[PDB]
Amino acid sequence: TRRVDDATVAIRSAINNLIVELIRGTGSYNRSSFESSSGLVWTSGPAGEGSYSITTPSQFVFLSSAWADPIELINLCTNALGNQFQTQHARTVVQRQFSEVWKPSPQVTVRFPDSDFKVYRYNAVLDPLVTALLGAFDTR
Amino acid sequence: TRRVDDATVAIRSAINNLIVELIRGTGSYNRSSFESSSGLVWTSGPAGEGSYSITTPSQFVFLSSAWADPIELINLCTNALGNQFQTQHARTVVQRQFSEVWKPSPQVTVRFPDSDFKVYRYNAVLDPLVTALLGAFDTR
Amino acid sequence: TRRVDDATVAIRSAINNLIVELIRGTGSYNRSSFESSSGLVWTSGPAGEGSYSITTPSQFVFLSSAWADPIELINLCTNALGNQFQTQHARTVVQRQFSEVWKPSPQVTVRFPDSDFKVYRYNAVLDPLVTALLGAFDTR
Amino acid sequence: TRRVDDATVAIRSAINNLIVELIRGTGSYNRSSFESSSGLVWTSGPAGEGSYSITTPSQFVFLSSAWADPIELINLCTNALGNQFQTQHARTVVQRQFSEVWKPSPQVTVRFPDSDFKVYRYNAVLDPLVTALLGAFDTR
Amino acid sequence: TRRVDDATVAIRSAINNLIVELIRGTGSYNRSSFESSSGLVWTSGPAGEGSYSITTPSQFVFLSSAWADPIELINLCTNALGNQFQTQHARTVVQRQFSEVWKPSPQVTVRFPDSDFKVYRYNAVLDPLVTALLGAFDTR
Amino acid sequence: TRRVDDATVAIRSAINNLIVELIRGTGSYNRSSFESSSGLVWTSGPAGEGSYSITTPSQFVFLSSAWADPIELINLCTNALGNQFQTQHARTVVQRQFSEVWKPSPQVTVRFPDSDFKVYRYNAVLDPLVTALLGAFDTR
Amino acid sequence: TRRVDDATVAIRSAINNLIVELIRGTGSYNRSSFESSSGLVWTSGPAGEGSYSITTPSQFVFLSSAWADPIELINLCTNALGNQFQTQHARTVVQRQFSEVWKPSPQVTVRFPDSDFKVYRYNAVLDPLVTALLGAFDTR
Amino acid sequence: TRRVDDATVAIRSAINNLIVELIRGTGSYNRSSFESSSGLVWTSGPAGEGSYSITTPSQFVFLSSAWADPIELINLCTNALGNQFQTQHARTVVQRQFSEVWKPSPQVTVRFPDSDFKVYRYNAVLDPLVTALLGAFDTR
Amino acid sequence: TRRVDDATVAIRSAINNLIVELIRGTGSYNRSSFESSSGLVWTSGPAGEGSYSITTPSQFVFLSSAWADPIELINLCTNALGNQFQTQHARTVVQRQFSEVWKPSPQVTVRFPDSDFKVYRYNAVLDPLVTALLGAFDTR
Amino acid sequence: TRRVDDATVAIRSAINNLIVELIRGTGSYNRSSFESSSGLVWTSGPAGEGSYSITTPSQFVFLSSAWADPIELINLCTNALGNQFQTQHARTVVQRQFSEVWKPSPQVTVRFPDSDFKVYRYNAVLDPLVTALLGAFDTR
Repeated sequence: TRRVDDATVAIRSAINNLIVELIRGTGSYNRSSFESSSGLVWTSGPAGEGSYSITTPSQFVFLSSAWADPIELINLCTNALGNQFQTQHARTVVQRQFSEVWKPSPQVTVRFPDSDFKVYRYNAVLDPLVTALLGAFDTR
Repeated sequence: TRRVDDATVAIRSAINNLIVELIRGTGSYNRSSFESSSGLVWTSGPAGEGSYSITTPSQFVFLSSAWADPIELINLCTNALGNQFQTQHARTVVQRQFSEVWKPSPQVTVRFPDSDFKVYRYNAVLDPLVTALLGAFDTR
Repeated sequence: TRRVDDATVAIRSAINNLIVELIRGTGSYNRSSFESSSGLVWTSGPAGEGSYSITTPSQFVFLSSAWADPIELINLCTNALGNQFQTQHARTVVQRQFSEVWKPSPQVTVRFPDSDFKVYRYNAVLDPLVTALLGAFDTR
Repeated sequence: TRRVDDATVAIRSAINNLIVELIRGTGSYNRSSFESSSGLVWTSGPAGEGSYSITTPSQFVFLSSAWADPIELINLCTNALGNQFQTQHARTVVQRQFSEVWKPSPQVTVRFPDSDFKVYRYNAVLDPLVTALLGAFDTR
Repeated sequence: TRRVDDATVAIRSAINNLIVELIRGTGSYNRSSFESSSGLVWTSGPAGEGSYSITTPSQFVFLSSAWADPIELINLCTNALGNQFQTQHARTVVQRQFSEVWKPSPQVTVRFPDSDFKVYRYNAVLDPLVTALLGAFDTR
Repeated sequence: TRRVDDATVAIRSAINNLIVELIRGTGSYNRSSFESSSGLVWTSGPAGEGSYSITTPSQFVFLSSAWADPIELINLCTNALGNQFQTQHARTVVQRQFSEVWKPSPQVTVRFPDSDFKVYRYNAVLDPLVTALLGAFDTR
Repeated sequence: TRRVDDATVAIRSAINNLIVELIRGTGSYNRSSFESSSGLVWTSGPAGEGSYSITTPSQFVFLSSAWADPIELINLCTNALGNQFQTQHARTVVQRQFSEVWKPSPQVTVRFPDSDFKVYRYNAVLDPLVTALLGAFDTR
Repeated sequence: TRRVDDATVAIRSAINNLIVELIRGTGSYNRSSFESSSGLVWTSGPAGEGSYSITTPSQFVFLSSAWADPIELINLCTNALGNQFQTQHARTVVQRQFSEVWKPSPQVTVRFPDSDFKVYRYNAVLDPLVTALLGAFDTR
Repeated sequence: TRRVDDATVAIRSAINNLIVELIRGTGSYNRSSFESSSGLVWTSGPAGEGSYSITTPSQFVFLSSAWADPIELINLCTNALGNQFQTQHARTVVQRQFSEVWKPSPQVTVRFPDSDFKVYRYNAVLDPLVTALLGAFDTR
Repeated sequence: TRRVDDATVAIRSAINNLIVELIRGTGSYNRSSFESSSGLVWTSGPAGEGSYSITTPSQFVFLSSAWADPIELINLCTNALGNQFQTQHARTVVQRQFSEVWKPSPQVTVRFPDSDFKVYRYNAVLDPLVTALLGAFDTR
């Protein structure tokens, strides 16, 4: 009963399904698109600090630990496709890597970065793919 | 008989079902919505202290240990989805994390925080999801 | 023959059935409602002491060790839902916690607390639920 | 052959059937009701002593070791419902507790207490319930 | 059950399917074709530095670690075809070699090399072949 | 190492040391001597009850479980001298018998018996002898 | 190495040393002596309730769980002297009995009993004796 | 090598050394003494809330989790002295009890309780005693 | 050879040596003291963002992950003093807790918090104590 | 022969000796100091590219993979001080982390970053410390 031979196919197909949308750029925001689609308005208070105005609680997801650099994420994918997923060590390490890539960037008193782009963990398209990928590593 | 292969699917689907409602913001209150929906009225007694006026015993649930920070809770979810639920250690640790995230914030002599938001453990929509999630970790 | 996998479902469903009524506040009394529904009349004898007037023996249940703080009880429930009921240690500890939460508050020479609320162990609606819950922990 | 799983149900159902009647107060007497229903008449002989006048031998049951305080008995019940009756140690300890709660209070030269209430072990309604309860603990 | 005799055939056929397209040069770009097909425009800012103008997030794939020298890649293929894929050591080593050949060459502040050619990891035709090849080495 | 051959000698010598003083009657009181030496005064209140007047707390020993019938005690001694103290069963049984012979006879609302005699457990001469005797049975 | 033969002597001598002072009544208080020596003043507020006036924190020991009935305590001693302290079961049971005899009687809103006496756990003479006794049961 | 026989003596002597100072009341503060000795000034801002004014960082210890009810703490001591410290389970449980008794009561937005008293974990006299006591339970 | 009995003493003494200085407040900064002692000057650029002016590279330590809340740190200490350092699990968990308490608060584009205080990991007095403490958990 | 107890001390002392110099900022360069001390001159050729002019071969060390971000390196140190160096897994993981932090930043066709700082692996003062640190992890 080689259940590891079926988990490897699922892991690889999940990585590929995530790469398909990462190539298109879907789920990537800058300051403009973030503040436009999230509804958060930055009030540039005096003098060097400021804050976002929270109007609804559903916006608290945007200020959590749910952002990653696009280049770093696609590099994680390209290096993960070249691992021996027959072993448990690799399925643990790359799962930890895909779970720790999501770090906070926007906060209540920290505006979205000026020129950089960030990938949203809970984007409508990336949420199911990243969830399925993280769940594909869960095998005995 | 790999009963652990079925418990992992249930745990992950429960985390996802909870994330679906956490994204929508359902179950999150501020001072205004808390004091409106709970019926508690804050009497600003002299001078720096005060208290809520308890009219019915059903209001005692609101002043218990049933509140969590939305960002902290969704971060628990995002970090939990990247764990090896095939092992018992993880199913115990993340279960303790989802059971201890609920702390008291409103009390009899402590008014609801002024500007922060809190997630209600016994909200009508969040209660079944959190209960099922906590129960999904209970496997031999 | 995993009889422990069926006991966990019963324990969790009993905790939920009790929480459903604890949320509604049913079974919680203050001084007014206690002395009204129990028939006990407080005679304020001189000078700083007093006593309840016992008219029928059925009132001796009210003066036993059958009262708990609502917040403490619902907190026991919320923390109990996050335990590993697959183990015997937890089924013993939380059972002892649900058995020791009932302490005396009204006595023959001790009037019901002035402003606090208490939950009655032998309330018509709470008695079957608490009994079934305490019995759900009894598994080999 | 788990015969212990059926003895636990019987023990719990017997405790509940006893609690049902203890709540109603049936089987509890004071000085007035005891001396009225038992037929014993206290002759206040000189000077500080006295005695009951025994008219029929059937009254010797009333002066035996068959009395308990109602609060103590119902507290034994409320604490007993939270024991692990899967073990022999508990079935022995709580059985000894239900067998030793019955102490003498009226005697030939000791009148029934002035103001206290006592529960009669051989009351018509409590006798079968207490007997069945004591017998439910008798399992291998 | 010699599953290794079937994995070797798949590995070799994948290597051949990749070599067939590498021979035609498909997926190989220079500065002109890269900046034409990717949409990136190099602004030769003062004085010795410069940058590409990012118009859409889908362009972040081009600036990742997804480029390799054509000669080095075809040499990896020609030397890989002469390995003992019956052993796990070889299937691991050559898989790591095919996973590490992809290095970054264009960046935000690093223009595409002037005269050299590079092979694009996520080219429309080479992406499935390289993915299938990397997946063919994953056998127990 | 026959430590049981030395414990038997000590047990028998302790029984004899107790019998020597029991023969002389030392430590035996009636109503007169009890109420004289203890300081307790019986107030023959109306009508058939009464009580002792407690003047100092040191008198609470007299109203405890520290009285035995002289004939019963000397019979315990005479039957105990004919046991096989080489066995543990006998050393346990007769020790329990010498520990349970002390029962309460005078109480707050129970005057000393009119004509009977009683042996005081904490009499100045009998206390050390009874203590040493009870301690002689404690051997491995 | 019979360390149990030395622990038994210490246990018995500790029980005797405690009995010596219990016989004298030292450490026993009534309402008068309690309110005199503790400094607590009872303010008989309207109408049937009241409270003690706490002037110094050292008085909080008096309102803790540190009181026992004298008769019950001396009965525990007299029955404990007749146990087989060679066994661990007895050394555990009687230790639990000497640890649970101390119950609360005076509280902030509960005045000292009118006519009864109570034994103070932290009396200057009884504290070392009770501590040494409880510690004498601690043997492997 | 019975190292447990020496750890028990240290645990008991540490509990006694702590009880000696708990009896004296040292380390117990009310609102007046807390705000006097800590230097914190409560500014009764409008309307029902307020805060302490932090002048030096050394004051942050007072607002941590370092407060306990005096009665609860001395009750922990009196019940702990009656445990079998020869076993590891007890040394773990009572250590957790002495480590969790310290809860926060004063906070930045929560003034010290009006009339209650609290015991300070880091009081100059109680800190070494509590530290040594917690360390006495640490044995293999 | 119980090397674990010596490591516990070192761990506890290190925790105490750190608590001694945490009580004094040494190593805790606010915005004023941080920007004064570090030399960093905040330039309030337009409009809602800003940055510190880096004059020497030695200032990069202040902007790393080396800050903790004083209350959180001292609470880690008070809860750590109540652990079983005889076990490896505790020495690992509390070491991870003392290693993860240090989080970034000042950054290049994130000014020091306005009113909060933070504890500096590399303070001249706290660095050796925290280092020795972290090293005390390192035992086989 | 616990050779692991001496390797841990050496590892920790090496980490501390490196932190001592990282705090002072020694070994950190910007564009100005790098191009000044290394002798490399950037010729701003047309139009958006350029290059350093290599005058002596000793300058090839500066353009290798020998640069790291100061914050990242000191964070590696602060997180490394909290590891269990008794285990081989940690000594391998943190050694790989200290070996992979050094990445290339200046190249022949890539000028030193405009505003960032970098730490030089082969600085005269940091080279021996980093070498000793990397060598301290090499134990059986």
